[PDB]
Amino acid sequence: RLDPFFLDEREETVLPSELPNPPKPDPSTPLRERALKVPAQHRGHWVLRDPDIAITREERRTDPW
Amino acid sequence: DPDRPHIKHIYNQTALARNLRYARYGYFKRDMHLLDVDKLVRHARLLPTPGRLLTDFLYQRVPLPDKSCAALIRYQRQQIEMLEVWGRHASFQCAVEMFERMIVTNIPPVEVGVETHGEMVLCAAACGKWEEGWNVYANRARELEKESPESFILNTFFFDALLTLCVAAGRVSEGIDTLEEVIKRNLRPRGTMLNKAMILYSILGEQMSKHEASRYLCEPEEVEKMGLEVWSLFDFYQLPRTTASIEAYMRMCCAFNKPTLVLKAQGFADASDIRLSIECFHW
Amino acid sequence: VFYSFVLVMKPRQRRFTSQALREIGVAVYSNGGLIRSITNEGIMRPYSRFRDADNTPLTYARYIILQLDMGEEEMGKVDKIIREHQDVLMALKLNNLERPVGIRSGNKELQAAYFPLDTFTRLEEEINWSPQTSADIYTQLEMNWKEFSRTRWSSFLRN
Amino acid sequence: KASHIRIANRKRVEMFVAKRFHLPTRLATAAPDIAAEWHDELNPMHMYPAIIGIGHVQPVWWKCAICSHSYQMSVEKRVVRGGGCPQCVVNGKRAV
Amino acid sequence: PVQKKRQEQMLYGVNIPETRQMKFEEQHPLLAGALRKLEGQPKGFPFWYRKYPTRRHAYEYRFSIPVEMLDGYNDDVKKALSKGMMSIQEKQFAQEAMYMERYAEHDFDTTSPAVLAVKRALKCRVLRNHLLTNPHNNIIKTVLANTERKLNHALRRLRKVDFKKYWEIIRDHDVQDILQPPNLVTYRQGSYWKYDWNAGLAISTNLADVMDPR
Amino acid sequence: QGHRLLHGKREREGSLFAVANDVKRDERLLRQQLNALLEEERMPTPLVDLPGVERRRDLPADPITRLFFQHKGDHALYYGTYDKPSVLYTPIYDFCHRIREATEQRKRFVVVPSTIETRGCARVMHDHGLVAGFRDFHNDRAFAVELKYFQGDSTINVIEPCSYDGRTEFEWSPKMMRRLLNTHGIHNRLVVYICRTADNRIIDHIHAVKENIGGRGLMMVH
Amino acid sequence: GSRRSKEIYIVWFTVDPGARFELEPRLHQLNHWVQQLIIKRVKRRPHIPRVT
Amino acid sequence: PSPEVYMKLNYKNPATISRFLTRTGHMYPADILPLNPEAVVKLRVAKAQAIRIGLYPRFGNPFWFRSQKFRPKAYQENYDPTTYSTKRTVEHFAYNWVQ
Amino acid sequence: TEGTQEKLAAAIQEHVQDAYRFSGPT
Amino acid sequence: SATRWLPFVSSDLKDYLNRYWAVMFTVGARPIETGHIRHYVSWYCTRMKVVLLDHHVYVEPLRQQLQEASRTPELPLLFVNK
Amino acid sequence: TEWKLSPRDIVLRRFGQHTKPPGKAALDVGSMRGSVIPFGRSPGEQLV
RNA sequence: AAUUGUUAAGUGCUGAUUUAACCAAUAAAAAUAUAAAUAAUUUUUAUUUGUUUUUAAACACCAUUAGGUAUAUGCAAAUAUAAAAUUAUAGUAAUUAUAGAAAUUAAAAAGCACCAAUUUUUAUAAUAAAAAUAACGUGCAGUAAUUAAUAUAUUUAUAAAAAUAUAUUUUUUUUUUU
Ligand SMILES: [Zn+2]
Repeated sequence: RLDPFFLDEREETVLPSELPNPPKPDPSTPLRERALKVPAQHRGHWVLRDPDIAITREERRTDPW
Repeated sequence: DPDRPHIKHIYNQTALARNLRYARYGYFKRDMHLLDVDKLVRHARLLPTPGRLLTDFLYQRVPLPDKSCAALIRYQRQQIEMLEVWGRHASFQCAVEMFERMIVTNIPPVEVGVETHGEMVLCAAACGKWEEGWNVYANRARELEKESPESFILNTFFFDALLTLCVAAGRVSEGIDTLEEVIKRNLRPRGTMLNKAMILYSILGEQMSKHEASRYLCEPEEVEKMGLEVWSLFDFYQLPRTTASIEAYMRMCCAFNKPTLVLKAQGFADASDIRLSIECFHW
Repeated sequence: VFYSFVLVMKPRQRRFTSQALREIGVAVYSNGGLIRSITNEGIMRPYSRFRDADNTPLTYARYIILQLDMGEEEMGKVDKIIREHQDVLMALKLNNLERPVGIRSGNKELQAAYFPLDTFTRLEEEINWSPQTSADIYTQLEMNWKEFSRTRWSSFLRN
Repeated sequence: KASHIRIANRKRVEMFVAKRFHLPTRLATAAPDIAAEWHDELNPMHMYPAIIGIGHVQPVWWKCAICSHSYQMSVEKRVVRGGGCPQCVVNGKRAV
Repeated sequence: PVQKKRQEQMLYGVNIPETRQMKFEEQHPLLAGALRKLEGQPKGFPFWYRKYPTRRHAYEYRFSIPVEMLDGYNDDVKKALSKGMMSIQEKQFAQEAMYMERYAEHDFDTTSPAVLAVKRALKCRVLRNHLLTNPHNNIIKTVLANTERKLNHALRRLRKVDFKKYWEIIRDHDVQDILQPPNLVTYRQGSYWKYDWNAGLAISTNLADVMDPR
Repeated sequence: QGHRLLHGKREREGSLFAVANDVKRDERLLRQQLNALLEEERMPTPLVDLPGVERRRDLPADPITRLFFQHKGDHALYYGTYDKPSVLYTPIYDFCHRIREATEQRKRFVVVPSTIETRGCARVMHDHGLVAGFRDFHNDRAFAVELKYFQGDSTINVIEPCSYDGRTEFEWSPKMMRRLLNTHGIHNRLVVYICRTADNRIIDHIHAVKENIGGRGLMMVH
Repeated sequence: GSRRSKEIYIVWFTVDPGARFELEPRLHQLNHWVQQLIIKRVKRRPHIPRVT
Repeated sequence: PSPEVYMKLNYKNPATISRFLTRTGHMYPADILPLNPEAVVKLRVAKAQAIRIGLYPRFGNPFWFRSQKFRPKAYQENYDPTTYSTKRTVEHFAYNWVQ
Repeated sequence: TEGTQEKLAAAIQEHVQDAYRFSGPT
Repeated sequence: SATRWLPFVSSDLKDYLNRYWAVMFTVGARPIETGHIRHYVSWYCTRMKVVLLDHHVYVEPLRQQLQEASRTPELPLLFVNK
Repeated sequence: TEWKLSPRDIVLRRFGQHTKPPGKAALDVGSMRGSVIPFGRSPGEQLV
């Protein structure tokens, strides 16, 4: 098993919209079915990386986030 | 063939038969399994970095012999030659990285032989690294020789590289020991090896002259006995005299304070054919 | 200053950071270089948590300013030593010290009209000013401030 | 232009030569049992098995695992050519 | 600006006007001017100024500082201004001044053909060394292709106006075939030797000092 | 003792080359200021702002024009205020183009580059009444032509060089000069055709027929 | 939008209506920004529209 | 220019970087914030160098409200320019109860 | 020295295609 | 064309009047009174320079000089033909 | 110091040495198809 | 004001914000302007296509939810930027509106089959008279008040078509002005 760095950040940055202690889900919990694996750089918020709010491919064509 | 051409003026500048654009690197990327990397380094245009050349050779998965590794490190060595004195370290790091890539890849078939170690010793001689060339690479080549004989044998090129390293590093006794190892291995040396040995004897004679002006062997009268016999080794095997041989012999005789041998050598240079090489007039 | 570095280092024990700085200074001195200055800035909490070699986000970090005079090939050697260090999370190389920023890309007529000895002879704190630094602090050093500041607390001691 | 990645967040290498050469030929990844015998005291602090490759020709310090003995061996001699502890080989011929 | 940079390289105080205030100093007084005014060790008038009229005369230290200027400073200031601490531009100017010591007519001379030829050759060496480590720089290719033609022009006029210095430059730097015709078809019609007539160099060699013209 | 050969007009005129490494740098302003530094006020006499000749034999033979010149030894060189204008092929082509583009804009002075065949064509145009006057005519680099206007429009209507493409030059025979004097079946003193003789004298088409000569044709103007 | 996209009408409202007059003028300062966003981000645009 | 701004347009001044940036930390347009041409070159390298060592966040502006001069009052929702010419020098001589 | 026979085969195949150009279409 | 583009800035009110025909000095907190003058001036097809005093480098010099030309401290202020 | 220049790499144009050609400076006789008259065919042409 | 940076820099591919980006290399440097080609035969920053297989985790696309495909770095090939020379075309019918398109409209949008400048095939101990095919441009391919256009490259028999990947242009004035 490899590539933990590719889905994660180089350095942990904290946005001003999530202050303090930004809400991060556990990496052991899998995402939803047919969801999108977006990197931790091009994410709008860590709540959008929740497995229930993980955007799918058909939701990507209609909603941006 | 670029080395033995059967036509004069291989290239031209005509309107329709113009062929200089077809001589660049990339038209020989079609056949890299049959390619000769020595002529590729010598005769090609717009060649990349030799690290990128090694990346393209290992990316095509071609079975590189010792000649290919020697040609790639020879390209890196020519890059070391052309650069300035204060910019030699990074190209030597490129050389040691290419050597590591040639060691650890092992698929496509790549083997490091005595010519590749001689090219690395020549790279360290051009950079001026005694502790990196002699202690690491020469010892690794000697370990690979004493570990597996009959397939990894030190030729004259490896010892010529060692003598170049001993001349560029100023180490005198190690070069004489490598020439004695050449002699004891029952193989003839090159003329440049005897030129480097005469240069090392000149360095030793100049150091003895400085030490006696200021106030291994502390007896200088035997050193000429070890010096002029290197001139006797030119008439020993075949070893025809060249210009740098006359230069090193006159430098060695000037280091030993014998002007009659210099006046004899300047007439011996005009005997058969030697261009008289204005530093020879300096000596 | 010829070269300056802002070393961000992991808050390890005192002996490990001392050995790291000692090896950096030994690599500077062995290549024929001079240390102008080295200053420790304590442990601060940065806006971004850097990751070490084992991918652990560090909340705290130690900042060290290192001002050196080294040759450029030897500076490349020391920079390759520093950037591959296990404790150094990040280090920027201040190469705009002899010539100020905005001369090369700015006005073309104001390109050869500067003096490199103006910036080379002063320290890095006199080129890049801190928020506590100002011009009146520099004029206080030449004004014989010892005979003047002895009366500054004559009004607050009774209240 | 060219894209780069940092091996163990320290060693900036180019991305194409990393996937071919630099990443799978490191000491801590390709030879984990050999990298476990790395000497942490006598080696320099800017040299560690997360960035040092297999074919590092310069000799580094190795702390032996069977006996408590430190020695200097090359990394390519230890992995490619095959190397061990000098005290272990002099005790191996002494026993048998 | 490309001439003002070479003027700053060659001459000492061309940046400093009569008013003793630079163009960068008048807009940025805190960065260019001195911050501290110390009453200590005034050096006085330079009585050794005759040895250094140009910055090509003092390339031993950094910023073309002479040896007499560093007298009372410690070994750290003298080591920080040594040859090992010089930049790439300072080392290339030292290489330029090494030949300017050898081939100049007077001290403020920079446009002799023997000086211009070695300047073009050092520039071609710098551009070739940049194209070795970075072959994908397309501007340096055109600049090298222009500088080699200008070097050919400078050496081809140096061959005609001063043959001894040209032959010395050819012998010393191991470039014997640097003046060769590129194409046989153009050489076959005498177009390579028409350069000597078209540039005004056909009657340049003195016949009494080379051969016997009888 | 071997001496270096002076090659080119810059080394033969003795250029200082004060600017580092540049041989094509302009030199007239710095040399004029150094020559003004060379002169001194002698007290028991200085020079005037009138133009000067380096030799006494170079004075003009006209006694009225000789009042406007004086003898300066080495201060007679580097005279002038205007410099060489830029932005074509021939100085005659540029001299025609600048006058043609400045007569449409109704300007008073045109700064044209001063060569040998340019100021002679300007003198011939001033003789025929197409040019009102000149400014800084002794400058060997550029001089100003003061144009002539009469009742709103310009006196110079059409001014065209002989090298219409700027490259190909022409050599006029005296038969060509007699053709230009009698063109289209009339007697032409209206359109002025100017040539340069083998004696380097700039002569119009009337005086060329008068002494039965030809020359290299420069330009026409009417 | 219209049938040939000559004008676009973006329909908006607020949660609290009393804040609408705080969001009314500033949103009308974004019409050129919306037009540049349509020119940059949107390909196959029948006309560059007037924003309302 | 002012003597204190170009000396402090560096990585070690987080407020002087932030006084030329917007609320999200990015750049203003040229018509809104016109600047000296060297000051923008100083700012764009100072922000990147302070971000690189963690002295400045990659997103945001932690000194934004410190830089805005036109501040509304606590009992107001917008800023009005008529409060600039108040010039209240205590003409009615208000004495606080703690005095 | 070993890869000259395949290069000769490629050269003679190229000469054979140049002779195939005599055939024209198809 | 012959010069690289550069934003105009000045610490004096007189350089704004001598440069532009119609200059307006606004604040960002007053969008209604700014946009009404934007409607009136653009109706007569007049070129206009709007200077937002929010995020300017010479706010305190310009707020003093606008108090001398216009006695009321109210923004925006329209300036046509000096 | 040293000059490591080789004229073979200069003449054969290694490292991709590119000389920009001049702009329509051929000046040949075969392409010209017009008779050249002094002052051109129409010397003074006024655009009205 | 731009290009490149691996052994130098910045770097999540600086263009989301933003007419402004650290450092390194690159702005000039023979005679002659009349001189009858005084110069070179080189390169590609842009688009596709190849180069390798646990050897891109991802994102996107064609079979429908899962496979492959590529895509970005390293190299490489082809084409292209840019007028002029050479040959031919003179007139087309369109544009929308939170429906008086009852309006304004020639500032030239173009030259698988049909039409005989031509072309193809063959004779094995015998050596050319038999067959076939013109050259070039359309070609019913539409509508829903359907439908941005142009240029390059690739794939599908709706091929006079349709799809994919980039670039450029089109805004009607309430945003910008060296
Ligand atoms: Zn052991």
